[PDB]
Amino acid sequence: SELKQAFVFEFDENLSSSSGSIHLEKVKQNSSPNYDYFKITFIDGYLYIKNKSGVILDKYDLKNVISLVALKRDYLSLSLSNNKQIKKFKNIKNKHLKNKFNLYVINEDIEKRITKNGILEEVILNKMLLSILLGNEENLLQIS
Repeated sequence: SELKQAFVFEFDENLSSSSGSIHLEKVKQNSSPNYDYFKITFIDGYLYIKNKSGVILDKYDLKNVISLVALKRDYLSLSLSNNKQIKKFKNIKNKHLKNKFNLYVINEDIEKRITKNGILEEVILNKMLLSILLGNEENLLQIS
């Protein structure tokens, strides 16, 4: 009875952080035949914006935010996760991984639930999306 294709994410950085749960779905499209598109719907979670003092300045509810991302279909060549444990989408703080498959964000917030607050929020959501996905692309392999 669990939610299907739904996973926990954790994002930690100096000036922002986030955690919660996301639903991933493959998105049919013809604009970029060498890419797979994924829709990310936030089920639960908060986006935190912090000052340099580590003080939380703002807290944003991510619930029902819809994000759209894409990466090159070469990721399909990755070996499967070995059913090792439960798949999750976490970064490692200050570790900026190489972007092997040209993962990029098409739209970080389709209804501008958060990004209507300003440019800063846009940039932060974009960086968060890349951070929880890079290094974790094999998690996308049996996502339909």
